[PDB]
Amino acid sequence: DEHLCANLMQLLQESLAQARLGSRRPARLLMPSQLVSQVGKELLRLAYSEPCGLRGALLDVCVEQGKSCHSVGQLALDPSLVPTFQLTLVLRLDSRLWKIQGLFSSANSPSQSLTLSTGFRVIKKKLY
Repeated sequence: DEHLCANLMQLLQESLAQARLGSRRPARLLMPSQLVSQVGKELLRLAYSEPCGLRGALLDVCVEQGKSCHSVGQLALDPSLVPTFQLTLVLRLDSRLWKIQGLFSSANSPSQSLTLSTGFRVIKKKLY
């Protein structure tokens, strides 16, 4: 499942690069190189005790922003299988990186990226 997971990490970063956390305004969220590695490792660890391994997983991603927890997206890891377990990935964005843009920001220069924390959680639950 290692190549499946590597590819998933790529899809995840593409997703986070245009994340919407509570509004329509996308934010360019970046995963530290270490986070990508640790996340992948843990997803794999949790999946190997399941039928079909990581292929049977439904990945559920959210980003912690202070007290809030924003849903980023959800993905069945293999289109030809019905997911039988859910992996909830909880990432974190330091709240100083968090403001309101205004209605007249067109001539503003492109937003900078925001790098996510190295801390995260993964929770697995069987689906029925």
